Amino acid sequence: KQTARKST
Amino acid sequence: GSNSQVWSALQMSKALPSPVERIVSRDIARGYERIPIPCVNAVDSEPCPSNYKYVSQNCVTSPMNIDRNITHLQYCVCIDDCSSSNCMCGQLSMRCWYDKDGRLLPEFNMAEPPLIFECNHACSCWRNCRNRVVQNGLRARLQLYRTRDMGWGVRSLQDIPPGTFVCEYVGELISDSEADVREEDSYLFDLDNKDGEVYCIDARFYGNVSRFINHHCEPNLVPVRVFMAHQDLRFPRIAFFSTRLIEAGEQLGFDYGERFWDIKGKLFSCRCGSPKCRHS
Ligand SMILES: Nc1ncnc2c1ncn2[C@@H]1O[C@H](CSCC[C@H](N)C(=O)O)[C@@H](O)[C@H]1O
Ligand SMILES: [Zn+2]
Ligand SMILES: [Zn+2]
Ligand SMILES: [Zn+2]
Ligand SMILES: [Zn+2]
Repeated sequence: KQTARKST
Repeated sequence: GSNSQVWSALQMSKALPSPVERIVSRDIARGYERIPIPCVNAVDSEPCPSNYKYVSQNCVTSPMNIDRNITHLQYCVCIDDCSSSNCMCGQLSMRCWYDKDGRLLPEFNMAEPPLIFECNHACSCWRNCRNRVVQNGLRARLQLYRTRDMGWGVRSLQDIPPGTFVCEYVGELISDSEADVREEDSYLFDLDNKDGEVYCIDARFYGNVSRFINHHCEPNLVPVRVFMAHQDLRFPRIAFFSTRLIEAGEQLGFDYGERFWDIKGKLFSCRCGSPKCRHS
């Protein structure tokens, strides 16, 4: 993806 | 002032040898949580962070169309406290993972958590049943504080037993596409890791205390996907549970994951300090 994402 | 930067955040959303510890807010939540969340600074002259709007529950900007048809909710018909195998809601969860103290059972798989379905307002059971924990809100005594090396962080003021619900990751619910063009990406949380119609929580403009929880490679919190008032599987809510006893004073941390560090690691390294740090 283009942006950082926190995730489970 | 107390509101100047909050207002600015609201308007940007609309347009789109150390010091003695100082109390910089008695309560960042302004009375919206069951207990206050104070903010302190024992490091420098910075006031309590205020360039966001504190909200205790998720919000939307553009509409999300969450399925809230009450007749679509699965519910239970238990005549007890929902501690038995007869509880539909426990079955949807695989089992009810909560003990009588509201804590996750030792059997709970923290490396690969199941989806949790709590009881809801369609169930025949009572409001005090066993299968209701995250919906009871923040209970633990937490504090926002200035770290030495990592901006602001969150600590526990008391001992937190293993498997305790600590707080929810709250913010603005947005699409995957909207998330992909947000200028500030530091507060985004993906609700699901697959491709297709997936959603995010952006805590940048609207968020709660969880927006300040730093990353740790050996974390004392784990995020779990939970369903309460609705069961629209596109929109799980993110609940942090303790993975171990968290001692009074200890900073809270969770593993942000590879979809964070794949992007951010190119800019800066993890400074969690773990002997087993995976991102430095
Ligand atoms: N383990 C870690 N190592 C280095 N920086 C971290 C970190 N965990 C969190 N951060 C910093 O905090 C951001 C997430 S927001 C977390 C709260 C932040 N400390 C604040 O003051 O607002 C990250 O993008 C990074 O800038
Ligand atoms: Zn039940
Ligand atoms: Zn139920
Ligand atoms: Zn119940
Ligand atoms: Zn680390």
